[PDB]
Amino acid sequence: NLQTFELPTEVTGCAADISLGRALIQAWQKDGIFQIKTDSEQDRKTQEAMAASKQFCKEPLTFKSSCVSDLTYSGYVASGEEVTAGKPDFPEIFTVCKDLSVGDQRVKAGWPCHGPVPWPNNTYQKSMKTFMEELGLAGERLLKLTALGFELPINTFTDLTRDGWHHMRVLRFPPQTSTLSRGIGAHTDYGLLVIAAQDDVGGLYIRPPVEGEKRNRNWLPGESSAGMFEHDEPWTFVTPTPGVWTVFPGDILQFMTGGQLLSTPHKVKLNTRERFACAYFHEPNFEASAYPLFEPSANERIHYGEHFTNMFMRCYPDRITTQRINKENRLAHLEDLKKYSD
Ligand SMILES: [Cl-]
Ligand SMILES: [Mn+2]
Repeated sequence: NLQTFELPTEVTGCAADISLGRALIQAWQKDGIFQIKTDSEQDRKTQEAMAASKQFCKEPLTFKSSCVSDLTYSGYVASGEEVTAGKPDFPEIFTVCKDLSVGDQRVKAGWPCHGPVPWPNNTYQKSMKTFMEELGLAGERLLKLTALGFELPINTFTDLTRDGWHHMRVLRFPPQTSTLSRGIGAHTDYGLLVIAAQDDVGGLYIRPPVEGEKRNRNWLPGESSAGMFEHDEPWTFVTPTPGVWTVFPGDILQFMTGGQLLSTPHKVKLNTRERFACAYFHEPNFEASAYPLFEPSANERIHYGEHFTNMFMRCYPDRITTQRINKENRLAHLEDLKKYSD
């Protein structure tokens, strides 16, 4: 049922690229999502990442819980810590943010959220880094095609995503263990572009655009999308399919396009067995600001580093990362980094 596209290796701006980008936009506007074909290498790397994830999740909780940092939000999140619309969600998560050594100038300077990933081991590290390198190449192709499909300069989005704050959430959902099967409630993702991969089990549902339906701007206080539409059709089951990733827009793409793209609502149902998946965020630079593309007189901006830092401080208010931001007043660095820019 979902539409599938094959991306060119290089996006150059030829008229065929523009046609493809238009078709990607149309698929998002119709279905909220599409598939992209993976080649043998992309597929191999995806499967290796899922295998590493499964092995890590079998480690004892005492070890998993030690994979945390007070410099970066990368690392482990136990089941039941994340909350959607007031209700705790079920997956355990390993988050991979930009892996910066303590010698990096941003880590030395104490920028919030910047530091080395607390990897469980080097084998897991290599599997996830190799996968994320491929995901990033796809993210850049997608963003060039999306700019072209809107008749924008080809580098409109990729100028923002140079050294972007790309990150991945590596998920394990438990089997169902009672009448409850809400693995994650309905929500929209805070990022720019989401590339999702899953194993063969099944559980992701997405909501297409619906004519006449009011959608909230989830980047605004007071317009949370959490829980909305959860018990009303339409919800499309994202059938596990060999040889594809799926792609949907996040909140920052909804903001930049003024709602011509909508951030795709989605939710996860627990299956009768455990399920592994990955959600990759292809993001602006920490220092970049998103802006409305089609409303030149609009003053509103989303500063990405501020957006991310505030999101994760709210997600994980007692994590040692959040404690150190507060103890050392690391949010002051964000204020400073804006000072002499246009
Ligand atoms: Cl998922
Ligand atoms: Mn999500």
